[PDB]
Amino acid sequence: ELIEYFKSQMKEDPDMASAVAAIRTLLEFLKRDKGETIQGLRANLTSAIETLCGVDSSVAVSSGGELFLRFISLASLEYSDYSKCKKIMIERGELFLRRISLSRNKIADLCHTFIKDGATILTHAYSRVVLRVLEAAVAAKKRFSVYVTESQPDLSGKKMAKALCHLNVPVTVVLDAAVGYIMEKADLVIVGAEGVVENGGIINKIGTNQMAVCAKAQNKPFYVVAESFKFVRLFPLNQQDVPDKFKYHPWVDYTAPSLITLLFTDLGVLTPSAVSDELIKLYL
Amino acid sequence: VPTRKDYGSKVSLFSHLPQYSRQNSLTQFMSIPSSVIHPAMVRLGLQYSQGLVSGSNARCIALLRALQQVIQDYTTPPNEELSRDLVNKLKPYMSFLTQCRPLSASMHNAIKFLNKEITSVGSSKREEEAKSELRAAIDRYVQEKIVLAAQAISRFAYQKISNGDVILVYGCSSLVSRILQEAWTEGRRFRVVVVDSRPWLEGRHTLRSLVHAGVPASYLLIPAASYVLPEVSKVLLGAHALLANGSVMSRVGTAQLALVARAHNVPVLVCCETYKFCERVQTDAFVSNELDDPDDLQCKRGEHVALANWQNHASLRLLNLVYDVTPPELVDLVITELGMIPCSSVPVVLRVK
Amino acid sequence: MNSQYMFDYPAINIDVRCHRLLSSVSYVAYNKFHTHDVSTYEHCEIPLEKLRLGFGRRNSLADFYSLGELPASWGPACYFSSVKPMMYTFQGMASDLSRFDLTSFSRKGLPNVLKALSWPLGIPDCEIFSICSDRFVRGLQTRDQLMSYILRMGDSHSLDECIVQAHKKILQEARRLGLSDEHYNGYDLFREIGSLVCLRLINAEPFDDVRTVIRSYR
Repeated sequence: ELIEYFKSQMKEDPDMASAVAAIRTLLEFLKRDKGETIQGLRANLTSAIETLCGVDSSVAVSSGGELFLRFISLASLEYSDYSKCKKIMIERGELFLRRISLSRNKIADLCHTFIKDGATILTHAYSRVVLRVLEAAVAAKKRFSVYVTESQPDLSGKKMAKALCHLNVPVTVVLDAAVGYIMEKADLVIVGAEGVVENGGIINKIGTNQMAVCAKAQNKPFYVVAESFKFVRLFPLNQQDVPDKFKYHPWVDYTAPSLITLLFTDLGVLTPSAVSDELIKLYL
Repeated sequence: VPTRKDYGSKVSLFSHLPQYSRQNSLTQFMSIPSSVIHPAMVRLGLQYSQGLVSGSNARCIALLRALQQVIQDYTTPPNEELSRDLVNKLKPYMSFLTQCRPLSASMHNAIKFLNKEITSVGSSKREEEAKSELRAAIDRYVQEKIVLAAQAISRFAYQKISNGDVILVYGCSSLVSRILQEAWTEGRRFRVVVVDSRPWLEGRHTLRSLVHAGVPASYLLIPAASYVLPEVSKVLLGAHALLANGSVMSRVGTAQLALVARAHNVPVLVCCETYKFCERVQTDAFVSNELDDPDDLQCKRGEHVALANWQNHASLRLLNLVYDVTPPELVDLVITELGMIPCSSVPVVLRVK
Repeated sequence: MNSQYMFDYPAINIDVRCHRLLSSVSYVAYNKFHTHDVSTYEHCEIPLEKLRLGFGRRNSLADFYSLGELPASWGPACYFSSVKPMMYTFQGMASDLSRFDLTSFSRKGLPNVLKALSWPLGIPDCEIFSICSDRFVRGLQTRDQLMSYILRMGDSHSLDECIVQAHKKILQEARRLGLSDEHYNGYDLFREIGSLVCLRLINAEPFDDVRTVIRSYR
């Protein structure tokens, strides 16, 4: 209907993530909902999340939808009036949006310390989180070089290099097949994530997993920068266990937590063993 | 009650673990009407020592039934309070059951829960109501910690089984067999590969249960497992206990199977309930284990037995391990009534409850 | 896991003296992260114990329960229904017939159309006109009546299977009356029940204010 129009118009901010826009659309449609019962609202918003992930096939949209449903259930467990409960839901959603829209800056502030002077950083594709981290690092009078792969499916590496050149940072574009070649000249690898699975692994661009192995074979540190709304309760046993709704040439793949050193979220610097703890404490 | 002394010569590495015999029994040193121990308690101890009850859930359920009967047939003496009297009375029973056979993790957790329940009984409340409350608490524990937990684990594991899969199981586990039968009943079409090992050969308990359900099953011994793994899709293993460090304590042929499965890129799945989680840790299969009857290793091969008189050789000693410890790096996930968690989430579940 | 959360559990209480009249369903406060999936038809939560959960949006409910599944939510209360919304034929007469009791039909002394008012149950009943009335806003305080009406014509214990069997009976009645199946989706089962009962009433009317309202359509 018109929910897709609003969701696609909310993505006029180039810095706004897809999951953030989906959550904003869900909150707007919860505000404008004329329902008088909690079950009808839950069902309508569930079908709306279904439509949203039908429009955008990213894992972040599904993660945000599940987080919104869990927040709805948590707010409904308390008051049980659906009027005062609705006001509480509205104010809590406002506060949650205001707190989650500034998580990238906090991630950058807490992650930019791990970058030394004169080190070499390896990135896979274009991501706003790595860009903000590198900007916060170069703002602290740090000097380093950046290697970025081209990400052949959609040339996001050239876009990342063009965005980094405006920051006066030496950047070099390498091919996807030359990952194992420049791995010895890189001091650390920093990648983003589209979704963090239960065990601790990530779900990212197709050329990420093969880069986490080549780093593990050389004891290179491998850091993942991702927000908190990307925590999804999924457990892929292998590359085939990933749902086809997210992969569709595959557009995404899974990386095991044993190849990940640290995660930098708005909750802080965590190990791959903390995502499962957070998901269990949330009772999603 | 006298102590059960060790039979045979023990290994220099397992010198701190008691080794008993199946023929040895303490009943010959007790009364026919039991005086110090309860009749249900000595019956349970004899059934444990003779090997009639060996399954983890089965052993724990039998222990809880015996405890229910003991609490029912127990009356408090004057000047005494039930809260302390019952706990102080149950200690010799547990020590005798341990001397019969080393207690498992489920039995330890059940004993701890029962002690916590008996200590929590009020002082001014009556006894005729306290015994009924304890019986109802034990019944609710059995209902919500074993049955509903197994149902939830089967429901969580059903979504991980696909059509055309080749599942590999080991030994005899109630949860694994229940999951396989429920998955076959729901509509999943696959085949199972049953792996067995000497001397118990309890894998046949699962095989004959999968044929009666109509599931295509294969049978082979453990040393040939590396031959069948290239065609295996997933490995379902049962666990007796999940240690606080993430290690999995199970049958002696579990860690080896998980190690060989890693070399063939086969995901290893472990199934266990949250009531078997232990706060203790363990780094190897040497600090704590169980030494079974060494006479079980004697096999009838041809027309003579090579180990018929192994005790005559002073340097010859037989080793019969029952348990094994698998490190967390060889386990992919654990299916509990809370869902599918990583092998690093064991303390979290221990901290929530 | 999030699709398993509930808000009110339908306490299926099927006592057996007469299954067509005194079988009732009352909702109690039970969130408790229910084990099975939950389906919401019209503000009513049903646990998918026998059937499974299905995704996507299809034409009718038969398209869902032919594979052995049920949609997450479908009906007039959903903004994005899993089934295609459709209007109906004789809702006006079923609403205008909401002022008479069944004693008004039995005092007339004819059993011809009283037969026609026995399709969904077999016992002479007319509460479908009270359900399909204009005043009857489908919100709270009305789940019990609808669920009891569904259970009374379901011949089962699992509410989802009773819903499926009621829809199958609706389709069988439409086929027996020579009507189409595309005119009867799974969108609003009560309105289709009322339309079928009113059509049978119109068909049986010539064998006889009530007569005027019945013959007002031809």
